Amino acid sequence: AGAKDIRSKIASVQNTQKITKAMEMVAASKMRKSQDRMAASRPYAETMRKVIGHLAHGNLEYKHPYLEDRDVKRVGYLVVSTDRGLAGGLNINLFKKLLAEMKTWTDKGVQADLAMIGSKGVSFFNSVGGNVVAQVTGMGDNPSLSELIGPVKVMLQAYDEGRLDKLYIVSNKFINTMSQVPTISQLLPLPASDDDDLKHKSWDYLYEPDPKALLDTLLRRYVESQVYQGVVENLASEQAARMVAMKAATDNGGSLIKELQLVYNKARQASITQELTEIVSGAA
Amino acid sequence: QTGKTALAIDAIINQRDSGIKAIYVAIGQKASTISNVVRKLEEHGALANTIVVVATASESAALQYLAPYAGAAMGEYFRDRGEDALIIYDDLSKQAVAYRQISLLLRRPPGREAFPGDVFYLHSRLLERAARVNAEYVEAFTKGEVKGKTGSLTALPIIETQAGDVSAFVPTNVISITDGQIFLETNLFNAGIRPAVNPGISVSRVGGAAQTKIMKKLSGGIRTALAQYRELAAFSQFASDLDDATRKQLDHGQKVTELLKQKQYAPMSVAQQSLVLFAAERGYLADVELSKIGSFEAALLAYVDRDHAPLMQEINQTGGYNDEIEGKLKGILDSFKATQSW
Amino acid sequence: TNVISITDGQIFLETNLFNAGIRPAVNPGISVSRVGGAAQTKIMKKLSGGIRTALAQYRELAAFSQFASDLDDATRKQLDHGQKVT
Amino acid sequence: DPLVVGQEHYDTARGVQSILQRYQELKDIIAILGMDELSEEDKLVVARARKIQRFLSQPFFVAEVFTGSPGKYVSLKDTIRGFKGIMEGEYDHLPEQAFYMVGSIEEAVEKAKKL
Amino acid sequence: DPLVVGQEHYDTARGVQSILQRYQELKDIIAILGMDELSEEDKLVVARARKIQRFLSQPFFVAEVFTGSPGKYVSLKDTIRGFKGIMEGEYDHLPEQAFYMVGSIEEAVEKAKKL
Amino acid sequence: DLDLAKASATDQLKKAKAEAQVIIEQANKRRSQILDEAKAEAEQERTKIVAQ
Amino acid sequence: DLDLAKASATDQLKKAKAEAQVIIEQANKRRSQILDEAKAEAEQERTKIVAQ
Ligand SMILES: Nc1ncnc2c1ncn2[C@@H]1O[C@H](COP(=O)(O)OP(=O)(O)OP(=O)(O)O)[C@@H](O)[C@H]1O
Ligand SMILES: [Mg+2]
Repeated sequence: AGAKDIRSKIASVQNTQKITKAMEMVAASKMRKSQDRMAASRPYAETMRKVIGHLAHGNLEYKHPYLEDRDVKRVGYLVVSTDRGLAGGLNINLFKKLLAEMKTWTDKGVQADLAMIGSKGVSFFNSVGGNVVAQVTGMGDNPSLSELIGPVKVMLQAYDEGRLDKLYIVSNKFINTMSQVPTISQLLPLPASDDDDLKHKSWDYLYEPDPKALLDTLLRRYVESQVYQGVVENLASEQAARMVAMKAATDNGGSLIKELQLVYNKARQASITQELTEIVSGAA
Repeated sequence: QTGKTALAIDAIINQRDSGIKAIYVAIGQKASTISNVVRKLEEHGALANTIVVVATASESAALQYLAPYAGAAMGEYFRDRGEDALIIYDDLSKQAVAYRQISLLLRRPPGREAFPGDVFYLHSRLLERAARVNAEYVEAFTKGEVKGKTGSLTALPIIETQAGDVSAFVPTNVISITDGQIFLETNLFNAGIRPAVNPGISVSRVGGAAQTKIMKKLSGGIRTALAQYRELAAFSQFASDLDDATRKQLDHGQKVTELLKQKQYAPMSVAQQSLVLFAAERGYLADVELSKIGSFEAALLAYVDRDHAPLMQEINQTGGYNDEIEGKLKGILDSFKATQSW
Repeated sequence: TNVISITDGQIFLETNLFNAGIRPAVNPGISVSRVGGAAQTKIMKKLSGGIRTALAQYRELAAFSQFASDLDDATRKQLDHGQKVT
Repeated sequence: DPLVVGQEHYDTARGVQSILQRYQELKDIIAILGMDELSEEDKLVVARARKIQRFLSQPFFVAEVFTGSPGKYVSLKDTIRGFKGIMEGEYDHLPEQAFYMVGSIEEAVEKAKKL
Repeated sequence: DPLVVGQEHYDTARGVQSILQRYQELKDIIAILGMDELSEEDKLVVARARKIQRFLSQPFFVAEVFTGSPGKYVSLKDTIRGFKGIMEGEYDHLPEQAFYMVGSIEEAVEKAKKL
Repeated sequence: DLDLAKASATDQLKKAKAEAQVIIEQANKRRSQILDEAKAEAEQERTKIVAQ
Repeated sequence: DLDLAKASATDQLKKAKAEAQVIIEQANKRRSQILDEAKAEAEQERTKIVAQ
């Protein structure tokens, strides 16, 4: 009813466009805040990687399950995902890349299972029916490491006891503001390339109580730090993907309003033209 | 092409044994369509109960304009005797178009949308002839030949809207006059909801006083629940979490929507309708997967007709409802859903 | 349309404002006086320019009021000012 | 207006209008974006508005033939007290369907217990 | 009508009509939000409906002076078999372009080999 | 347990065997109902067509 | 022993249920044949009578 409702419909789209125009700026600010948090986490992990390098590849060379090579009979992943919608295809892209590798090990007859961060991943993989052993959800902004100790400890327990022989983290990477990429990278066993030194392990550390407890706890903390950092970097990628999705929603809404207006002006003009034909015809 | 005529000729076909006489008035249709309709009424037992009044598209505008009034005069013969008649006026809007032709050719001043102003008086004097008369009026008309019987004429006019636009002059007049409307619409019909009855904008102004008590008891809950399901389904459409009242509502309403679909020329008796509605109101559908709901209904009608026909006779004859009726229907649903297969 | 063309200015009263509780219901930014500050006393002329610009800033920020928790404080101040003038 | 109705009634009616007005704008966001995009205060208004919308319903004992249910009469005094109670917290915990065609607020709790 | 056409034809036509109707219902969502916001079943309706819209296309013998590519005559047995196969999802591994302007469903799979 | 496992094994066998027969027998009741109905109404149709 | 017995029950029930459906399909095939042949015999009586 162009005289009546097309008029309101335009108002509803105009209001919707004004809102999404604002959400693009919210997302672009949260992306900045997450980007600072992302950078702070890198120096703790990079320091800890230096310590395990010094003890692992030091002149006396130690042995540990999380560090040593093992052949594969079961493979494990843990996966990060959003608790909120919008953000384009970000989750689905990562999930289909995960299914591609999960199918690759399945073709090798290698059993797989998943640990899960975020309720989108919970829902998709229950819909697939892939084995999910652990879950955490509802972090929002400001996620905390304390939550994530749960998920890693049961994956750690699985890996050490043989139930798992490889473990990977599945997450998106914040290349920059404009581009983000879904990636999978290994946690257990420790994949990192060897390194070499003289001063380190020549001016060797006094150990307390002993160098074995300090290798065990240190590895436990390192892989924990690796998945905290992946969680933060995926969160930065969520805000970036939402910022872009709100740009499209704002331009799409602006494209619809103008087509609804050309349609309305036709109805506005036609009804004037009809009713004057009636008034003049009725003045017989 | 939404099933307007199909509904009205099925309402004729079903009167074949109800004792209600039928009239079908065809205004402005093509004559081979009236051949096809009569050929379907004769393929059932319905034509021997029915009068067919025709003014095809070739016939003069005076003949089309009068055709509804001629049909009503035939229905009034039964109404004034103490017998029931059902009259269908197919395309009252074609009667208005013929009346506009007559009025402009007579140079009467055109009013809105070029119809004459009296066009409301055309339809309203037609439709107020459909009435139930008290026994005293029958006795006076029959001069004491018939005593104690109340006669009735029931009218089912049909209007075509151009684009769902109810604001046109002829639709707004006829919507003002009648005791309710059934809206059939294209979006439901294309979705496969046939009959495509929109529960929200359709209403009966007589309501429950027209029903048998069993249908009255079961059906009152259905229509307003189903309307709110459509609001709920809109509000829900992107929300990931449903509270279980909402999640239950978002399922029950889909299963009721699926239950009300029905094939053409396949009318169901009161007991058959009541049994299937009882299965939905008392929750027995809830676990059955939705595409099976169609087969569930077919198997339930088949099961009950072989094994429990004395109750079907009881309900069809009485329309009654009691605790033993609720108990026997509960026992039938409990027994069917255990023993049989969809 | 004729009277809009003839007159010197418009006070638009709106029902949404009247429902929401802005009972004088005057809608700024669509209401106008083509005479303006010539009509107005020196004190009112001096002070009223603040109101005019504050409500302009308020309208654009009102779209962010749903999620105004994560904003620049300058903006948070402006928003909490547009509301209190309103 | 307060010079007839008194301020008690006037404040209650203007309150109900302001809430239903706000909710009509919020309802436009929800239908496309979903309800999670609201502030938790706008979510709360969407809740208490959607209740008030149902609490204004009332079955009439001239409509039992349509409804099948017993009609209700309310005093003005009881009407005011009920709307204040939805505008404040007292019934934040009842479902929406617990209001629909109820009668007094004092029996909306009972339909919630039945629901 | 099932009596004259028989059931397999009638069911195929009503299936095509139901999928294409549901695609109209989704297009206003897709137009603003884009497709990523759809459910994974809603994405499958779209992915089928778009194939169906292409397979409805056909090269006409009188149109060769415009299209150049040679005209096709398609049997009723091949048409109901093709659409029934698409709606059963047998062909959900082919691209949309495979269906455009092909006479029969076999011709779509040969077009798909060369994309 | 060495006895509850025996008891449940016969308990399932008994119930499952009876229901499988009941299902298939009432499939024969449905078949003969369908055949009886068709075999009857074929003449109910013809006796209408000759009266026509 | 208990686990195997419960799985054997579910096989037996499901197999009987499926066999009931093909039993019913064949009764529908008979019904649709019997009624179509009734119509096709009846028309060849009516045309014969009216031609007489
Ligand atoms: N309940 C139903 N189920 C399936 N198909 C139906 C049903 N009712 C009607 N149809 C089909 O809908 C089509 C149109 O029905 P009908 O001719 O009654 O519509 P109409 O609105 O009268 O059309 P017109 O406007 O041309 O008079 C027919 O093909 C008919 O077979
Ligand atoms: Mg028709």
